[PDB]
Amino acid sequence: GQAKAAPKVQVYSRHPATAGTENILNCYVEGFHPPKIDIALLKNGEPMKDVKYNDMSFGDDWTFQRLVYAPFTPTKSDVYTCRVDHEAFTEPQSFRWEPDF
Amino acid sequence: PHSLRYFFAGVSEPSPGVPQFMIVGYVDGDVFVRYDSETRRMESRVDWTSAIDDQQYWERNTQIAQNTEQIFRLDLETLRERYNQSRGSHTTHVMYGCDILEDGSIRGFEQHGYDGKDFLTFDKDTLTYTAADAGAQITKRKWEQEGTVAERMKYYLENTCIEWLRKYVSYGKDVLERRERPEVRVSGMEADKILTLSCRAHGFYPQPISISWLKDGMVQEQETRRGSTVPNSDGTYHIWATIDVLPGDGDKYQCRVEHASLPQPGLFSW
Amino acid sequence: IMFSNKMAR
Repeated sequence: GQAKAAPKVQVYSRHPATAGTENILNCYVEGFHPPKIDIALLKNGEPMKDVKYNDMSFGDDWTFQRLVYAPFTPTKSDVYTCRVDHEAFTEPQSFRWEPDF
Repeated sequence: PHSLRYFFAGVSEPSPGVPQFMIVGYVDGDVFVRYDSETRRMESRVDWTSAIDDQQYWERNTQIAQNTEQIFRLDLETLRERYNQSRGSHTTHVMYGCDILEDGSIRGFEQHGYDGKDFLTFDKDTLTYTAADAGAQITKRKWEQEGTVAERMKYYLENTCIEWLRKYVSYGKDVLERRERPEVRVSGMEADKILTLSCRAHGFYPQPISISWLKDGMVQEQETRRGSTVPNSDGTYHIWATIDVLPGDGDKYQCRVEHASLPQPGLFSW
Repeated sequence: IMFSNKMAR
């Protein structure tokens, strides 16, 4: 029956980051099938404000892709993650933004 | 190169953020049109489409979209039964379009998928479909027996598609030919006696990019990795590359970025 | 422009 393909995820900032400086946090989720998916952006384990979900697309290997993003102002103490749940994962997976200042 | 591509996807049942039927069109890798399932209309997704001035252009695309939406509902029911599948959220996919290469030569594509797997692939130069399994063979035979399916697609891919691609590339030229230089940052982190250098390019346009590493001015491929290119919210792109080096040697390395915005590939250090 | 109406499978 139906192909199951696990999401591949990258978490990255729009600009090179500076502590205390407003930026945009990106979570790009790709390579998954079927399209049903849950993607969430979290700040210290809590849902982030002002999250935007672009419309989904797909590639010629029949897998789907979606960008999720939000403004953020990273500090040296805050932890930002992208949590992704999909039926091709055995468990929901969290992906941490690496604080690169 | 230049490319026009249309992507169609259907799903048996919707889910959050996943419509039952979708169409997205791309020129040179950038979205330019998309179906709105609620209004049932093809819509512009980039401002230069106002230069598409032919009368009834949007109405014609909308009519094709609505017809295809009905066909996709039929196909999902047909293929569930042909493959003796249980009911569930099945998917179906079509992608087609054309390329104009650097030498002016053309390519054309039409590929069909079902449930995340290859189903049929068109070869316009032999006017035949390649079936991925015995179930897809049934459609191959149907289409090859109708007798005009392949001929009409080959004409579209070699004429209509290419004619419209040339028009879109001209209408979109000021957006498609713009150059945004990436902001590049090289950083390093050490673990288990290995210093990993990361080179991140933020906000480049257009999409093609190549990243490599120089050690004391020489190419170094040992222990290098790279991510896939991914988009930002403004239509520019992002990529990372890494290299593993000896702790203490970070100053010997440069990230080398090949990109259309850089007439000479740029070099960056941590 | 899109192709005018592919056949059903």
